[PDB]
Amino acid sequence: QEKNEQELLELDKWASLWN
Amino acid sequence: QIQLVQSGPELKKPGETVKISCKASGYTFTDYSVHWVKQVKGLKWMGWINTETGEPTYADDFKGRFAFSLESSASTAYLEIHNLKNEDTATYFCALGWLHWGLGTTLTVSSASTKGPSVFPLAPGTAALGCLVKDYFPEPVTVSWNSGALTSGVHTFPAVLQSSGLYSLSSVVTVPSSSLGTQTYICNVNHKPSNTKVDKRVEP
Amino acid sequence: LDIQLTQSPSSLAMGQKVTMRCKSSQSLLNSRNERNYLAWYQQKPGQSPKLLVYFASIRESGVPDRFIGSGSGTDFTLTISSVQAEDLADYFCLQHYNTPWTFGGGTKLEIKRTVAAPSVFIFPPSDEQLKSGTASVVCLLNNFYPREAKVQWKVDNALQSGNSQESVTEQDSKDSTYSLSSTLTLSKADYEKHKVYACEVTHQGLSSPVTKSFNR
Repeated sequence: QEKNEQELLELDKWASLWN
Repeated sequence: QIQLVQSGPELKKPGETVKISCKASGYTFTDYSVHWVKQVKGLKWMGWINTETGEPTYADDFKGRFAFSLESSASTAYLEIHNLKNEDTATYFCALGWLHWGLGTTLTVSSASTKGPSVFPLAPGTAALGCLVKDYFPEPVTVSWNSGALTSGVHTFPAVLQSSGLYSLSSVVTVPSSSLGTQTYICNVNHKPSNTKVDKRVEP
Repeated sequence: LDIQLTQSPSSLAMGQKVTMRCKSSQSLLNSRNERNYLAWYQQKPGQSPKLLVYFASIRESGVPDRFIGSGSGTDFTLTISSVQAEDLADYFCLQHYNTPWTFGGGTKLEIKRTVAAPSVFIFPPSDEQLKSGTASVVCLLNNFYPREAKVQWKVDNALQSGNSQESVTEQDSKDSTYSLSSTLTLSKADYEKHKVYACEVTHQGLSSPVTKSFNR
């Protein structure tokens, strides 16, 4: 739940770093 | 768990070429862009390299003399600068986007040869005295007073790069006027790159 | 169409709460994921930048919670709830919304103390350096606060420009003051064409300019 939100945040983080 | 290890300090002459490396670990190297930033006194973004395709992208002020390259199998990125100029003097960082910056590689580009400093006295309630440490290359110089015994009110200034292309700095200290006759004041200057050491007694 | 970031203040002086701001010339909000593409970094001399806060308001893991980023669109702030001695550093914002990436001008965190006037000394060139054909005159401004200061060189009362270099120390470990040297360099040939040498200091702790001088 808040775990989804934290996982999401990491996925957004790394997505922003992708080639 | 992310680390970016960069190559060591560079000392080059105008016209030469330097190659700086950035070794990445703790992540999938070919998935994330590597960026390069120049810091002289603010920060200047140089561009980025696509770690998937190998394609480099250069900021406007960094077009002709700069090359971004990779050894993907080695998880390493490279910055190559050709026809080096004095103003290329700076710290260069690679970065994993905004997430994590390398430790940086300092580059100094100069035509100057290694040279020991000349050391002059800054004579003589409170009195000020000091040592002028003039015309040396490259950095760094270190100064103490009375072999480390005197540190109160000692200010040793950051070096300036002079018009001549040589560095200069001063180290100063404030003492009572009363002690000038009786106390001994000696600045110990060390310029290791030339193995120059000087002890300069400073007198009223 | 390079995005501009204006960071303020350029410096602030603290165990209280401090605030620095970053204003973007264009929104950094990504409609797609609703994140703001702005990060805050700390950097200490000789060291590399350290990420404090990303996506405007997310603290990076392990970063002390006294650090708080907030804001959206074009307006962003970094707050340090309670300044510690380890937090004395430069701080800057970075926008990574569009290339080229751009940075704020930085904010330096120093220690606040009372106003202290500088003591002023002028140093003639030593006889030994004159032997070698160049003269360096030194003006010291010792133990002042705050850092802002103005120095002017006057030779035979003529105002000197372009021929001096200044250098300044970091905040003193003991008394939180600053010192500053200004060095006037000229040929012994130009040196020996003139007689009176003065440097004029302007500082908040001084009700009016202080001049120190000497003549050959």
